[PDB]
Amino acid sequence: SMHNVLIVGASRGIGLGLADAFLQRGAQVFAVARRPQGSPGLQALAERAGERLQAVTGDLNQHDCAERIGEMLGERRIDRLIVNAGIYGPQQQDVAEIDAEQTAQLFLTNAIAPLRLARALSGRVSRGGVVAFMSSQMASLALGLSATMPLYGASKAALNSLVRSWEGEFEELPFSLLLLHPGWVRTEMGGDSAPLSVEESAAGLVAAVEDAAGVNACRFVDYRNQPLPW
Amino acid sequence: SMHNVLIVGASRGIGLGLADAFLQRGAQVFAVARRPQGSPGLQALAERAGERLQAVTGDLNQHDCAERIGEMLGERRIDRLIVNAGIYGPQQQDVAEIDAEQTAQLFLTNAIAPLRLARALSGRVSRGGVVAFMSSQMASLALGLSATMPLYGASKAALNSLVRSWEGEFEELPFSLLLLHPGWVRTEMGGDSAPLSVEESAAGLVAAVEDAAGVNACRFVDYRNQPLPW
Ligand SMILES: NC(=O)c1ccc[n+]([C@@H]2O[C@H](COP(=O)([O-])OP(=O)(O)OC[C@H]3O[C@@H](n4cnc5c(N)ncnc54)[C@H](OP(=O)(O)O)[C@@H]3O)[C@@H](O)[C@H]2O)c1
Ligand SMILES: NC(=O)c1cccnc1
Ligand code: NA
Repeated sequence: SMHNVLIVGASRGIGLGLADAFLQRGAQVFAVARRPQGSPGLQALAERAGERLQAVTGDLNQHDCAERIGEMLGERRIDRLIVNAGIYGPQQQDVAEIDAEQTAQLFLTNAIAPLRLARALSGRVSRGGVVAFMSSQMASLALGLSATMPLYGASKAALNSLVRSWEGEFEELPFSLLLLHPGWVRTEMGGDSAPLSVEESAAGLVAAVEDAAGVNACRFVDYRNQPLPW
Repeated sequence: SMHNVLIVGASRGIGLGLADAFLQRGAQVFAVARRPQGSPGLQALAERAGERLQAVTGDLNQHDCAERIGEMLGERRIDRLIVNAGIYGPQQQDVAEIDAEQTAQLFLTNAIAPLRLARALSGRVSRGGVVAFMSSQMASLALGLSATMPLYGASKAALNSLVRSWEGEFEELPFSLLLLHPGWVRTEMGGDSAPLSVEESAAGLVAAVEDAAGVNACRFVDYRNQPLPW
């Protein structure tokens, strides 16, 4: 079943790493970015993979994102749908200072928009496919690591909650629903202290995604496919 | 020996029931509401309890809320602080339709503002006291029951996250941190429409709050003081 892979937010970082790693496995990759032409990484993947990498212009916060993606896919089904795009929220991560506009941006971008998009595309997802949302270990209540970055963590707890609630709408899950912790990865957000490379993270995430295909389960797992507690 | 109990959001519903229940125990209650004079319930409690119920105008979303509360308390320490923020969010509970203003209102009211207020008042809380936030069963990832009300549920998962993040800022808790599920006073089952009275819910929550005094723990509990999973 691993034919058509859609990565939402693929210009750089983990998302670009995912596009690369799925291409290396022989997938047909639809790589959505806000400004694809401005991504040297995606341009380098297009050079290498040719027509197996299709760059798609799109924006997770735009309500026409699913329609653009569908117009582009035509009748093609999505085997693996990965929502990767995200933000951090205010740099000081201070619940005492975040304002209304920041709050709306943070919870729309990191929690609501992923569900809106995935839901809008869900009828095009192959039965037995995988819909995966990049989450974080900061979303875990039990781990309690969200002190490190409380606003980001809360946004990802909200994401996890909305994915569990979507699961609850189905009498029988038609695809898997994954919440993925990529590890702490050297990206613009992750910074120089992050212990994992994008390449290591993405390799593992690809395996976790593939391990859920055909299982129709909801899992919160890391890049080693190890379960994280809620 | 009369404890000082501050209830933020006390004009109706469980907030009003908590004020009533604490008054019946002999506490000094400060009952904060947006428009106290327009609450017949609070007016009836003021009439019955006299000075032991102080109905205070205040709004968790206003940037002077903590300041006004403090000016009003003077040097009185807060033995029990109960934040009964809560709005449902958009009635359709639809990620495809929620806009920026609604998103800000939902996550500020239900998650961010409660923490902002509690944190600002923290130094006035009695050591060995209790700070409690009204959460919900719908916040629980493990239960996963929030399909009917996904946005409300996600807003309360965000609350639980932010409370856990605050917990992690302390080497040892100076007071308990509770997340409360009040139960369902009304259900969508016609043959089981009213399984719990507000007065029983409030009485139960008071017992749960009192059970945490002096424990200095973080607990997610219902009105029977049963633990809910995260
Ligand atoms: N790095 C880590 O250590 C780490 C740890 C835990 C979880 N995560 C999660 O893993 C995901 C990827 O993390 P990351 O560090 O590689 O990158 P990120 O900073 O979270 O996201 C950056 C990528 O998202 C795109 N993006 C942002 N907003 C977008 C929008 N409205 N529409 C379309 N694309 C948008 C960006 O494209 P532009 O080039 O156009 O900006 C970029 O490709 C995120 O969900 C993040 O929360 C990362
Ligand atoms: N989940 C993580 O460890 C994380 C999230 C965002 C930035 N850095 C690390
Ligand atoms: Na990056």
